[PDB]
Amino acid sequence: GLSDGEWQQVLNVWGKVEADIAGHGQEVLIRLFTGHPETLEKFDKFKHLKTEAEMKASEDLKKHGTVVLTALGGILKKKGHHEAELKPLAQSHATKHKIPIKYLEFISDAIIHVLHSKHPGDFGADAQGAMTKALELFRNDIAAKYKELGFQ
Ligand code: MNR
Ligand SMILES: O=N[O-]
Repeated sequence: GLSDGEWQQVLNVWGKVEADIAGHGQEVLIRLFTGHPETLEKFDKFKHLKTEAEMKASEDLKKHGTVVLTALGGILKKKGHHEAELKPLAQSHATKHKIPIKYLEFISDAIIHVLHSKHPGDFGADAQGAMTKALELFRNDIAAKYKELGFQ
């Protein structure tokens, strides 16, 4: 798992996200969609977004970004003790939304990129290591539930 020190880093980094949850959420989703257009096809409500300008202009996309990062923040603040929080998400993403685990790798990478982009020189090597571990833990625990369901 993560050490106490590592969790403290993760939640310190998370402070940056919480100052502007919508802005971070928006940029994370745009990074995902532009980098991996197939991901956009999983969202009936974002399929109409034909350009980054349109994405940037979408208030509903920002709204969804807030929902997303709020959920992730809840999970992170449990410091690995997140079974109750993670289970329903694993299940809706496998069974309803059909999100391959690869897309969760994509969005994890997007979060790391966005943190650097918004906080250049202020997301240090130790912070990136800790945040990376936390996101891998999240991914890995979801993947365990995906395996249970035989999804993908
Ligand atoms: C590639 C696409 C997908 C990725 C990656 C992804 C990654 C993540 C992610 C990782 C950090 C978190 C946290 C996350 C959290 C959520 N997510 Mn998700 N999610 N996610 C969807 C696609 C994806 N998610 C879709 C599609 C919906 C339904 C949206 C709608 O039509 O209103 C949804 C909905 C949701 C909801 C609403 C409740 C529900 O349906 O369970 C939350 C919360
Ligand atoms: O964008 N993930 O729901």
